[PDB]
Amino acid sequence: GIYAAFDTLMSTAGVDSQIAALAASEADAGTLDAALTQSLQEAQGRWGLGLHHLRHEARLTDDGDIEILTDGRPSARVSEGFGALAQAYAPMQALDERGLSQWAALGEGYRAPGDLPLAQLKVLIEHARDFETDWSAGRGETFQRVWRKGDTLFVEVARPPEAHFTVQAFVQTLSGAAARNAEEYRAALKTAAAALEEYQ
Amino acid sequence: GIYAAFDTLMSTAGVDSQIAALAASEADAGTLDAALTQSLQEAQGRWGLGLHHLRHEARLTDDGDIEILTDGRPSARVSEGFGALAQAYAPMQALDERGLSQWAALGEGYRAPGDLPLAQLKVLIEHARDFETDWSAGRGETFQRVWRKGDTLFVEVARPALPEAHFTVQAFVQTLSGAAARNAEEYRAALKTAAAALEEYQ
Repeated sequence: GIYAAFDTLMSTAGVDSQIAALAASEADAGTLDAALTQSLQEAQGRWGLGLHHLRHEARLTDDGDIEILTDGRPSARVSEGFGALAQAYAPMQALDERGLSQWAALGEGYRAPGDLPLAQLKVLIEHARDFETDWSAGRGETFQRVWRKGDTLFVEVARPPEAHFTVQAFVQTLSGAAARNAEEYRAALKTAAAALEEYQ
Repeated sequence: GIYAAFDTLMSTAGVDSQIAALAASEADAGTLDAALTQSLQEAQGRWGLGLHHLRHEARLTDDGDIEILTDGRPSARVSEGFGALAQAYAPMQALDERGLSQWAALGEGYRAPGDLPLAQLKVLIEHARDFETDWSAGRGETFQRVWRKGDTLFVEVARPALPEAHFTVQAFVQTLSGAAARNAEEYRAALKTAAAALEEYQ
């Protein structure tokens, strides 16, 4: 029931969550919650809603539902459907003329230009702490940006009914030492763009 | 009195705190606490103790003393003298073979190499958020580093100066705030200011 409903929601993001199978295997609630949350976080990167600055979680409820949270606040219930979920996210969003998010991924603060020479962006990747670029138009009608939070570099390539959920972006991550390598950044952009083109 | 004692402590850092004068004007306790705290923060930049990552405050006590706080915890009282203050700070410090601090100013996290090329440092100043470099060698036996926390860029030039209780000017920190903190051409100018000032003290 509700597990299959979650899987259906995830499928709109191209996320093969397999929650129905996990529940069928008699997983405990903790294992399910962790899986629900990991899947929802992946889906947020795919849907292009522009809410990277919020923490996204999902959890089983006593009444056989799945609660969807942002920053720890109950925001929606899976049983209520796509329209209800889109309505919940809508007031949190800020979209530009292209359908791209106007929020920084890191929250309030400085964002670098999105069209820097690679020679300069390399310095940020290698030597900054957390940082972020604004969107820029890239190859093949796409748009791209990057941010680092802690030891994960997030490389986003995007190409944008209100209740409709679909793949609008792909986020490729580089973690640990990989998060500080500018040539691996170039590779991740190619990966994300190629994946996005496949979905669209 | 205790206000003159604090001024004496501040003088070892080349800080003309004028607390005795503020007290003489019968400023309120909150005003004194703010002035004491601002002065202590300036002194910390001059003494070269390497405690930029800690919050430094100074406040009147109810029994006529001035308490020095580090991260909110009482560390020493001004009435207890230089020896007690140095003993309080010593276990917080981590100094290299040169007498330069081994702590990052920003705390745990990535620090760029000290000898990062100037042109690349400029990119950090213009386009990063918080960032920090390790020490590099400068002219005349000095060493320098730079970091930005929020909207303040800090440029430190140091030349370690002696008894453990001794306080003296070992460094100078020039700051740039607001839009000035993101102007890459400011770095060389601030470096020159700090180096020139340090030379005058020593």
